[PDB]
Amino acid sequence: IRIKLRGFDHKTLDASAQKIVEAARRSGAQVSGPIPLPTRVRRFTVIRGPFKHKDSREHFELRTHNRLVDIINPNRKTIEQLMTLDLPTGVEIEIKT
Amino acid sequence: GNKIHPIGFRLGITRDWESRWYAGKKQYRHLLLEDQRIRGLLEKELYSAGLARVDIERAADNVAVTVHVAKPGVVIGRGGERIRVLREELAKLTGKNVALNVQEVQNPNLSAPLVAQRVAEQIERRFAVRRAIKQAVQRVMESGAKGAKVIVSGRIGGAEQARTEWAAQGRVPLHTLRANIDYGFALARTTYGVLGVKAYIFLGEV
Amino acid sequence: EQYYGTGRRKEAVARVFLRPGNGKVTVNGQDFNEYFQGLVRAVAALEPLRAVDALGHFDAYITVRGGGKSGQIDAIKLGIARALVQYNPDYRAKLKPLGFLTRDARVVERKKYGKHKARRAPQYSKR
Amino acid sequence: WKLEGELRAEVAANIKRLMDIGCYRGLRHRRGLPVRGQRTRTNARTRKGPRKTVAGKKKAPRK
Amino acid sequence: GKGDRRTRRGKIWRGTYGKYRPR
Amino acid sequence: ARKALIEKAKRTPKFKVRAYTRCVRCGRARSVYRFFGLCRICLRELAHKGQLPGVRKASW
Amino acid sequence: SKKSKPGDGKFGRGVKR
Amino acid sequence: PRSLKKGVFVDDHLLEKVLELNAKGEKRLIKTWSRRSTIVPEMVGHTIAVYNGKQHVPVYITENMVGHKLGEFAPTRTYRGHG
RNA sequence: CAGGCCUUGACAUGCUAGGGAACCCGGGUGAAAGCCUGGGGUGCCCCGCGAGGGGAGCCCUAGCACAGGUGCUGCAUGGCCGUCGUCAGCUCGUGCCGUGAGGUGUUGGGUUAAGUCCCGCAACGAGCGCAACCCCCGCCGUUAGUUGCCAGCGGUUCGGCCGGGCACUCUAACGGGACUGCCCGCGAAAGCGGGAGGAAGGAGGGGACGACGUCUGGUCAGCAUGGCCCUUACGGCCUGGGCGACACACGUGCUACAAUGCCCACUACAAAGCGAUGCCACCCGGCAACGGGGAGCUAAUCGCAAAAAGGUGGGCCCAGUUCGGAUUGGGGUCUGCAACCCGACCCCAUGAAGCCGGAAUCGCUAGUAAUCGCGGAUCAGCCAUGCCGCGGUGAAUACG
Ligand SMILES: [Mg+2]
Ligand SMILES: [Mg+2]
Ligand SMILES: [Mg+2]
Ligand SMILES: [Mg+2]
Ligand SMILES: [Mg+2]
Ligand SMILES: [Mg+2]
Ligand SMILES: [Mg+2]
Ligand SMILES: [Mg+2]
Ligand SMILES: [Mg+2]
Ligand SMILES: [Mg+2]
Ligand SMILES: [Mg+2]
Ligand SMILES: [Mg+2]
Ligand SMILES: [Mg+2]
Ligand SMILES: [Mg+2]
Ligand SMILES: [Mg+2]
Ligand SMILES: [Mg+2]
Ligand SMILES: [Mg+2]
Ligand SMILES: [Mg+2]
Ligand SMILES: [Mg+2]
Ligand SMILES: [Mg+2]
Ligand SMILES: [Mg+2]
Ligand SMILES: [Mg+2]
Ligand SMILES: [Mg+2]
Ligand SMILES: [Mg+2]
Ligand SMILES: [Mg+2]
Ligand SMILES: [Mg+2]
Ligand SMILES: [Mg+2]
Ligand SMILES: [Mg+2]
Ligand SMILES: [Mg+2]
Ligand SMILES: [Mg+2]
Ligand SMILES: [Mg+2]
Ligand SMILES: [Mg+2]
Ligand SMILES: [Mg+2]
Ligand SMILES: [Mg+2]
Ligand SMILES: [Mg+2]
Ligand SMILES: [Mg+2]
Ligand SMILES: [Mg+2]
Ligand SMILES: [Mg+2]
Ligand SMILES: [Mg+2]
Ligand SMILES: [Mg+2]
Ligand SMILES: [Mg+2]
Ligand SMILES: [Mg+2]
Ligand SMILES: [Mg+2]
Ligand SMILES: [Mg+2]
Ligand SMILES: [Mg+2]
Ligand SMILES: [Mg+2]
Ligand SMILES: [Mg+2]
Ligand SMILES: [Mg+2]
Ligand SMILES: [Zn+2]
Repeated sequence: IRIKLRGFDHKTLDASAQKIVEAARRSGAQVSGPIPLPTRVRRFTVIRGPFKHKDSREHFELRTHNRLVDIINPNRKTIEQLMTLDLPTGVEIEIKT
Repeated sequence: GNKIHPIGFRLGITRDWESRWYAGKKQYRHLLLEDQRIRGLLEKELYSAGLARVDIERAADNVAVTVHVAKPGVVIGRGGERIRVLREELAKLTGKNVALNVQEVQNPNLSAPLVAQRVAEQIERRFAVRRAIKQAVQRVMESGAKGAKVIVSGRIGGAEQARTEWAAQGRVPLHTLRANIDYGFALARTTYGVLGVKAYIFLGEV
Repeated sequence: EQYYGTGRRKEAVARVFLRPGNGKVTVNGQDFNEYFQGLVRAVAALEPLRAVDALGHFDAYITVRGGGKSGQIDAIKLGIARALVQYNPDYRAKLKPLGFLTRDARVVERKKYGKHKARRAPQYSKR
Repeated sequence: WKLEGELRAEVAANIKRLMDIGCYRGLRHRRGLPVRGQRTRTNARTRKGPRKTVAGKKKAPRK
Repeated sequence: GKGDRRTRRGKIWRGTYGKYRPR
Repeated sequence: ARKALIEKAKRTPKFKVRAYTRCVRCGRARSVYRFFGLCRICLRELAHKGQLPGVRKASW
Repeated sequence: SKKSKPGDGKFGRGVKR
Repeated sequence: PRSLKKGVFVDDHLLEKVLELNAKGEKRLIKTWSRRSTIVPEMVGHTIAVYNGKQHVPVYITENMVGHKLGEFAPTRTYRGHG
C-alpha cells in the first residue's frame, strides 16, 4: 500500500505528501514517513539573442521532484478516506501494493 | 539592448506561472500546444473585454481555464450565454471538459498589461504619445501604487526617425527580487509601422 | 568501543571509527597500505594521531565513497581528527594550530558559458 | 602473403585501373587530390604538396 | 597517441571498441 | 519558402528519413527541442512569460 | 531582375530565379 | 559500403529498362537519374545517360566498371583550374 | 542550380454552379511529381408497404473574392541581443547662484569592491544604479528512512545476501550560523591593522542580476511590422546537383614531434545527466565493427557504465623509433528508400609531415592554469576535434 507523487514544484509536492501521511495517520496504523527521492533535473541552454551572438547564453532548468510514502496497515477506512482528498494541480500520483 | 524580463526573473519568488500542471516527457509538449492555442482564442476573442491573465490548470483529461477580464460583463454575456458559446467553442479545440471561470479585476489601473493596452490604443487612435504616457503613470500612482514606468518605442508621431519615449514615477527597483513588479506588453499598429508599449507597475515588496 | 568522525574533502566522504589496539588501519575491507599502495601522499591521512602521539594506541576501521583517492585522504585526515577529539575534547588545542579541525572547502569551480573551462578563456586576435 | 615488390605492383595496378575507367577516384588521382571526401578549400597538404603561394585581391587604398 | 585508432588509446578517444580495446 | 514548408513538415512523407522537427510556434527549422516542440527563441520567449510549466531560469 | 543578392542590374532586384 | 546481407542496390525502374533491351535485342541510349544505382553485369555494352545535375552524360559500360555506381562516371563540378 | 511538372494553388477565410461526394484499397504512364485513371459506398431531418427527391460533416471539377513570396529596405520599425561595462556612474524635485547656456547638490578631507560609508558644506531630500532579498557550494540541526545506508548481535550459497536497524553515509525540504558581534591598537567618525572563538572572517568561494545612455552596432532569414516589388510566377510539387568546389590567404581548434614517454596484461577511486519502435544486463557466432538470441527497468531499484590520468607487472633503449598517425590499396559492418558526388565505425596493408616552431602573439592570480576522462542538447546516422556541463589530479608567481 504505497504512493509516489511527482511535481515540478516541491511546495505543492511536499504539501500533499503530508496531507496523505496524516490521513492514514487518522485511520492508522503504520504510516512510513515521506521519503525525499532524488530530484531529476532537465536543463536547456539557449543562445540569448535571436542571431549570431554565440557567447551569450541563458540557462533554464525543469525539476521533477519525488516523494514516496508507505502505509503498512490498510484500514479500509483510509482505502476509502484517501480517494476523496485535496490534491492540487501541480502533482501526479501512483499507488502501489 | 540589455535588461531581463521582470516576470521571468521572479518565477518562484514574486510570480506564479500561467499554466500549472505536471506532465511526463511523453506529452508535456502536446499539452503546451493546447494551452498556447487556448490563449490564442481568448486573447483573440476576449480582447474587447480587456484581458489580463489566462490561468490554465490541469489534472487529467480535463482543464480549468481562468480568465482575468476587466469588464466581466462582456465575458459572461446576456445571461450566461456568451460565456457558454465560448465554453462550447473551447471544447471544439480542447476536446476535454473545458471548465471556464471568470475572475474579477482588483483595480484595472494596477494591471500593467491593462495600462499597456490602454496606451497602445491611445497611440493607435492618434493621441499625443508623450501626454498619454504621463497620464497613464498618473492614474497608476493615484491608484495607490508604489511606482510606475511606461515606455514607448517606434515612429512616434509618425516621425521617420524612430525614438524612445518614457515616463516614470515613484520607484521601480528591477534589481530587487522582493519587489512585486507587474509587467505587461502591448503592441500598437499604425499606418506607418508598429510601436511597442511596456508598462511597469510596482505593487510593493514582500 | 568506538569514537566516530565524518570526513569530507571535495565530493569525497569518509567514515572513521577510531578503536584502540596496535595500529591496524583498514579502508573498505581492503587494508590501508593496500588501498593506497604507491600513492605517496598516503601517510598524510594519519597525521592527526601523530600530533597527539595516538599512533600505536589506536586502530581504525574506515569507509570511503566519492571523489578520488586523494580527496579520500584529506577526508580521512579530517574524520580521524574529528573522531580523535570526539574521544576527548582536550585534544582540541594542538589540533587547531594545524588546521585539523577545519574543512578544506575548495571545490571544482563550474564551467561558464563563453569559456573553455571556468576561467580559461578562448583565444583572441584583433583581426 | 604477397609483399614488398608484388604488393606495390598490385597497389599500382589498382590505382591505374580506377583512372583508366574514368571514375571519380580516378580523376582525383590525375589531379592528385584527396580521394576520400576531404575538404580541399583549406588543407590537403599531404596530398597537394608544398604551398604554392600566389598573389591576392589588392585592398583598396585610401584616399 | 589518441589519433591512432590502432591502439587502446585511440579507441578511448573515438570512444569505440574492437580488437584493440574490447569490452 | 515558408508557409509551404510549415505545411510540408506536417505531411507524412515518402520515407521516414524526410521527417524533421519544426517549431510549432514560429516554424523555425533549426534549434528545435523535441520536449517542448519549440525553437530556442520561442522557448525563451514563453519561458520568461511563465507560460511554461515548472520551467525556471536555472543558476548555480 | 529577380530575387535577392547579388543584383541583376535593376533597383532592388537580384539574380536568383 | 552497403551491408552485403542486404541487396545489391539498383532502383528497379532502371534495371527493367535494361532487361527489356537485352531481351528484344538492345541497345537504345538509356537515360536516368539514378546516380545511386550500382553497375550490374547485365548493363555491360550499353550506354547510360546519367544526369549530372545539369545534363545527361553518355556513359559506355565495360566489364571493369562493374563494382561502381553510375554517379562515379559523371562528375558534377566543372573545374579546369584557377590561373 | 538544371530539368520535368501545378495554377483559387501546399495553407486560411467566404461566395456561387455541377457532381452529389465522404473515406479506404488498386491500375497505366513517368526519375518522381504530375497527367490519365477503378472501384465500391455516408449519415443528417425528412413525405417512406412508394418511385424516391431534397437538405447536411467533408471530398472533387470549373469559377470568383483571396491565399503565397527566406524577393528589397535593420537608413522607416517592434521585439530580442551584442558592446563600452558589473564600470561607479546617470539624474530628478524644491531652494540657492548666473542676463543665459549652465552651475550648485554629485565638489571637497577621510574610507570602501562601490555616488560604500563617515565628516565638512547654499543646500535639503528623492529616483535609476552599488549592496540586499533569489540560487549552487562549505559546518551544524529538525523532519523524514525506500529503490539509499550497514554501527553493533542472528543467520549467510559469503553479495547488506536474509533477520533486523535508520546510528552513520546519502538523498531533499525547512531552519541555524559571520555581524567587523568580542579583545587589543590607530582614528573626529567611517573604517583600517592584529588577535580569540569558530566549519567558515572581513562581501567565505561561485552564480543569477547589467544604470541614463553609446555605437543610424546586429537581426525584414525565428517572429512581428510600414512602405516598395512579383501573380500559369520572384508562388507550389518533384527528381538530380550544389551548400562538401581549391593556384591560394586568415581565424578558432584537434593530434603530435617523445623516455616526466609509448605499448601490453592485471588492479583500483568520481560527479552530473540520458533512458518503454528507449538503456540494453547476460549467453552464444565473429580477430572486430556488429549479429542473433535474451532477463531486468515506466527507473536512488534495471541499464548506458569500463571512468581515464593513477597503482603493479613486464616490453621498448634515444632510432623519424614499438615516437607520430596523415595519406593511399584491399576487405567488411551498421543507420538509412538510398551512403558516386558526400556518412560514422571495424580489420589487414600502407606508415607522410613533424627533432619543439621567423617577425609576431593568446590565456590564466587557486581547487585557478595545465593534464585526465565522463555526460547532455541536436540527432536515423554522422563528418563533434564544436558547444553547454561534470568531476579526478593539481602547480608556478605577484617585487612593484
Ligand atoms: Mg566560440
Ligand atoms: Mg498608403
Ligand atoms: Mg552535495
Ligand atoms: Mg576540471
Ligand atoms: Mg573576435
Ligand atoms: Mg570536399
Ligand atoms: Mg588616387
Ligand atoms: Mg532529418
Ligand atoms: Mg529541426
Ligand atoms: Mg557571389
Ligand atoms: Mg539600428
Ligand atoms: Mg532594433
Ligand atoms: Mg546588413
Ligand atoms: Mg561619465
Ligand atoms: Mg535644480
Ligand atoms: Mg534667477
Ligand atoms: Mg540645474
Ligand atoms: Mg554633500
Ligand atoms: Mg558624477
Ligand atoms: Mg557628475
Ligand atoms: Mg554637476
Ligand atoms: Mg563642480
Ligand atoms: Mg564594484
Ligand atoms: Mg533521524
Ligand atoms: Mg545587485
Ligand atoms: Mg547600420
Ligand atoms: Mg520578415
Ligand atoms: Mg518587411
Ligand atoms: Mg521553389
Ligand atoms: Mg530536392
Ligand atoms: Mg558550411
Ligand atoms: Mg598559416
Ligand atoms: Mg577542431
Ligand atoms: Mg554513452
Ligand atoms: Mg616513418
Ligand atoms: Mg625530415
Ligand atoms: Mg612508428
Ligand atoms: Mg604506435
Ligand atoms: Mg576502403
Ligand atoms: Mg555519402
Ligand atoms: Mg628524437
Ligand atoms: Mg612552444
Ligand atoms: Mg606552435
Ligand atoms: Mg582576477
Ligand atoms: Mg595527452
Ligand atoms: Mg562528449
Ligand atoms: Mg548524436
Ligand atoms: Mg569528413
Ligand atoms: Zn519558434
